[PDB]
Amino acid sequence: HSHGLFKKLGIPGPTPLPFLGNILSYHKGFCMFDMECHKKYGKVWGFYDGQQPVLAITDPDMIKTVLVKECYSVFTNRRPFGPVGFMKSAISIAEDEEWKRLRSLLSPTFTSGKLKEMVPIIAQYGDVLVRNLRREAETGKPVTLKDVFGAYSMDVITSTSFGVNIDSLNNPQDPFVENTKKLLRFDFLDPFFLSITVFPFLIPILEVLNICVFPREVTNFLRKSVKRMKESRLEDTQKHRVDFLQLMIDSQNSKALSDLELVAQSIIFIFAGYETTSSVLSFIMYELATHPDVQQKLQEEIDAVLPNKAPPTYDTVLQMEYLDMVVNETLRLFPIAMRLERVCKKDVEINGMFIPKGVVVMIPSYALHRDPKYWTEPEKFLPERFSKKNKDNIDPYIYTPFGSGPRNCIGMRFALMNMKLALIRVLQNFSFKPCKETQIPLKLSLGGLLQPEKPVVLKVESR
Amino acid sequence: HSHGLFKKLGIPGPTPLPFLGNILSYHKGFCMFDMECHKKYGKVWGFYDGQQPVLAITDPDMIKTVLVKECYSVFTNRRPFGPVGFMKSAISIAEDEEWKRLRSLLSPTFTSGKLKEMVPIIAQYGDVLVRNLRREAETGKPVTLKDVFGAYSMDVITSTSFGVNIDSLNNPQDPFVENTKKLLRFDFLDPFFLSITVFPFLIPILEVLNICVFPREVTNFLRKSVKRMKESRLEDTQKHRVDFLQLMIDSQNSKALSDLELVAQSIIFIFAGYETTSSVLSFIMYELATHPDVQQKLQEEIDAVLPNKAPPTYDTVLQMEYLDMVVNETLRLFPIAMRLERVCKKDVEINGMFIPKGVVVMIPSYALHRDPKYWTEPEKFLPERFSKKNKDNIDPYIYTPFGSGPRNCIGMRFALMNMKLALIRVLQNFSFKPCKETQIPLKLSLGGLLQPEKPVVLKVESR
Ligand SMILES: CC(C)c1nc(CN(C)C(=O)N[C@H](C(=O)N[C@@H](Cc2ccccc2)C[C@H](O)[C@H](Cc2ccccc2)NC(=O)OCc2cncs2)C(C)C)cs1
Ligand SMILES: CC(C)c1nc(CN(C)C(=O)N[C@H](C(=O)N[C@@H](Cc2ccccc2)C[C@H](O)[C@H](Cc2ccccc2)NC(=O)OCc2cncs2)C(C)C)cs1
Ligand code: HEM
Ligand code: HEM
Repeated sequence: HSHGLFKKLGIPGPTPLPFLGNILSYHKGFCMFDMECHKKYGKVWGFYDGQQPVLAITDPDMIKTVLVKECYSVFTNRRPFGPVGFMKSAISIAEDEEWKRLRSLLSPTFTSGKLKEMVPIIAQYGDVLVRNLRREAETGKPVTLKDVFGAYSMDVITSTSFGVNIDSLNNPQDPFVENTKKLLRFDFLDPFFLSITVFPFLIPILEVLNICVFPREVTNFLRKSVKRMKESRLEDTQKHRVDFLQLMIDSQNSKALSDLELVAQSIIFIFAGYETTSSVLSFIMYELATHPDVQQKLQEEIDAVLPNKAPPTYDTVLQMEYLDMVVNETLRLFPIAMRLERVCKKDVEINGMFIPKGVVVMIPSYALHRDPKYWTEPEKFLPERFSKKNKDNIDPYIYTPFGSGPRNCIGMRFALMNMKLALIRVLQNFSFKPCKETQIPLKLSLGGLLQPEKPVVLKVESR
Repeated sequence: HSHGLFKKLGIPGPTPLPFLGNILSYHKGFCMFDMECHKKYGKVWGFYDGQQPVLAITDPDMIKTVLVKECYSVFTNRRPFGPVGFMKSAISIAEDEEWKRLRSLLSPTFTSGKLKEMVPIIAQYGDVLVRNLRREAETGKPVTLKDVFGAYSMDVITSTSFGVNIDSLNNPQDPFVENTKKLLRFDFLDPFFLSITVFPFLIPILEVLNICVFPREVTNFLRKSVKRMKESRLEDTQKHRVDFLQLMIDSQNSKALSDLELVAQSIIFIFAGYETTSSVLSFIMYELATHPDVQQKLQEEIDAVLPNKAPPTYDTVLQMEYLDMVVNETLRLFPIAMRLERVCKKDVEINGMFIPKGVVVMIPSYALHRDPKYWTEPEKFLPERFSKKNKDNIDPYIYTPFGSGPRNCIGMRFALMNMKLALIRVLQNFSFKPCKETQIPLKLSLGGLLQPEKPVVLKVESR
């Protein structure tokens, strides 16, 4: 029984139960579990996900070692998370040289030049969003911001990546949004995902049964969508710009990117660009609404840089320090990650401490983001933390909302800009106010993914 | 999750953990678990073996109902205990009409007439045992009684059932004993049996992999042993007597008993007649040695009925009240059963209480045997409890060392006599004394089967 390993290495931790490990402790959300474990254990601890030994680490240097120094040699892959099917070839799930080949190929997608060619493309979509909101602005009833941001983010990602205008904004009952949000119902009171975290030995078996954590009732829709919208649809080059679709087409003809492998990456992009982007935007608006001085101070920058509702540009976006601070701050309090993780591929002693092969190393981002060692009054939302005159007191290995090292978020620059353009255009025309149903203080979901327990509703007013 | 059933019926019990149920409580042996649950819960309680709801019952009337009144209609089978292979056809494992057909056929094996024809057959074996013990009597060093009783019991059962003299007594390194004791290594610190009690949904899968809880490295030896010792070995009838082997041969020719089905029953008989018989005999000798007045009072009866070491007979055995009392008493304190169990086949309300389909009903014999409600000073060994003048204060449904109703021990009369003849012949020539390594007070095995934690060693002296 691999359960005696952490006591056998002198590493502290909560007592494992047979078979379950410590999974019962996720009863109050694992973020809480992490915070407790930090308070009580220190720099370093160990616990079990079923039989799977995880090792939490909090030392900055040790974190840098793992994420950056030894990524290529030792800590190269994340943990396998369940029965995955064809999606084994998605970049974020892919391991070692198959991942590195995919990384190398998709790296060029998000260069400042490729990015600045999206500035005008999104610009046209920000106009549609503005208009959508003005419609509810005129009505004056609570908005579920994920709905409006969702379709926005979907329209943005679909056009930037493939060239296709699916027009999600002008479509409430939209198949592309409706299918994509059903993709991961991750939940521990959901008897399925619990059981593969506990019992991952059933994984090999479910693969052979073509069972995915992804409803095939989704992946088939997305498979058919991308199927010939790559093929007979994009043909005569025609208006062909910077689209990752082509970058995967262009590097198929004259190494070698398969067809199902192509669909697989697209799904990663569609999901990231929809769910992640829209969740964060919803989190910032909640903060800006529960903090009006912050919302105003921002609206002032927005007009100070773009004189009286002027159209945003690449260079214009980067200039705005306070807008970057507001985004960074929300991401401090609401990390979509909530844990960074790497599988130990061979044996190592990192900075005077030994990790055996097969162990999962886990950085508890959520916890470290709220640690009194690094953060003054870490509970409070304080954008001023990220000002030019305070960001040196910030440790680059305690604050990583995008991960770090060679496996960090490939989408960082895209999402930052995409989110900011959305914000600018929105605050440039509207102000946001608390509602009667607005969950204050907002509690997070007890289960898996970082989401509100109650969906975010707020009042919208034009200026 | 079937875990809310017992609170949903208003039936008390220890709080189930997800997946595990209450199995963690078997940490101190389930007998202890039962006693606690009795003390604290009362007449009736519920707990979970994994997802499997067990219901413990202690009411005499309710017990009689289950074992006797509703056996045929409702409580007909025991629980499936793991991957079983060809042994699915063994009588004790067999369900419903397939079991009833087998019962009906093997019932006649143990009639007083069939039994009295074994009296002279065992008589010859008791002579060999006596001699074996006299050899260690002359040496004067601690005896492991299971060794001597084992070979005795093996010789008895093999000759009575098949007609074959395998001569286990005159053979230390005997394949028949050495293979048979490896048949069930039942244990909870044994990671295998634990996991199928918890996770019996893996059973269907292991069957298809020809995995038995019985080492095939045993069943193949026993399969080949019985294989042609039935066939070309027993041919010209020749000396053919009362042997169950023939009773299964005789009712194959001119319903219909298969060949692998034949081997299956034999294994049940060989095991019962070896392990059960020899364990009890070891338990009585421990009691008789830790209680010399009891050993003497018995030796007096033995000679009072059989004048100066006379040869025992059927009728002679039955007469001896005190010998029956000593056997009954040891069986009160050391039930080889330790729980009686039945699967609820359809819905029922037994005496004003409702049981849903699929629930296991369990009588906690070990516990009830040591209950102050029925037994004075139940901890103490007191044969006098079973005297003609006290046995009315004994409830036939609290004391069932052989089970009750149509599924009770088919071997009851055989084992009683076989054990008694062994005892008579032994005490008729020897006295038994505590040793320096004799575990006092003797503790039972924490795990599954009723066995000593330490093997029983005692000193033997001739008279
Ligand atoms: C006990 C343990 C298994 C648990 N972890 C969590 C939450 N945490 C911390 C995770 O790392 N959860 C994992 C995850 O999403 N890993 C991801 C890397 C990551 C980690 C944290 C934050 C951002 C990206 C890596 C996986 O390949 C996922 C799986 C996936 C694929 C398609 C659609 C949805 C999801 N693919 C992603 O690339 O998601 C798209 C994203 C892009 N950018 C941010 S998310 C999986 C186990 C779900 C809940 S339970
Ligand atoms: C949680 C639960 C599953 C557990 N129970 C126990 C102990 N108790 C109480 C049992 O009932 N244990 C069960 C058992 O042996 N059942 C038995 C009926 C019984 C019950 C109690 C006392 C005497 C006979 C019924 C099963 O068919 C066994 C299995 C077997 C087959 C060949 C060789 C060895 C074993 N077959 C028997 O007929 O054993 C031979 C015997 C004949 N007479 C007494 S034992 C199995 C689950 C092992 C440990 S863990
Ligand atoms: C605010 C929005 C986003 C946040 C906070 C975010 C955050 C992260 C984080 C924390 C990781 C894991 C890094 C690590 O383990 O070290 C990650 C991985 C990744 N993200 Fe994002 N992300 C966002 C948006 C996007 C977008 C828009 C895309 C592209 C469509 C994207 C694509 C990816 C990919 C492909 C990976 C896997 C990297 C690899 O394994 O090579 N993300 N993201
Ligand atoms: C002291 C010795 C023995 C004891 C205490 C004993 C006890 C028991 C008990 C308690 C049961 C279960 C009854 C129930 O669930 O109600 C049982 C079943 C059984 N015993 Fe025994 N037994 C002994 C010896 C033997 C012998 C020698 C044989 C035959 C070789 C035998 C054959 C069986 C069989 C076949 C069953 C299953 C009955 C059925 O399902 O039809 N036992 N025994």
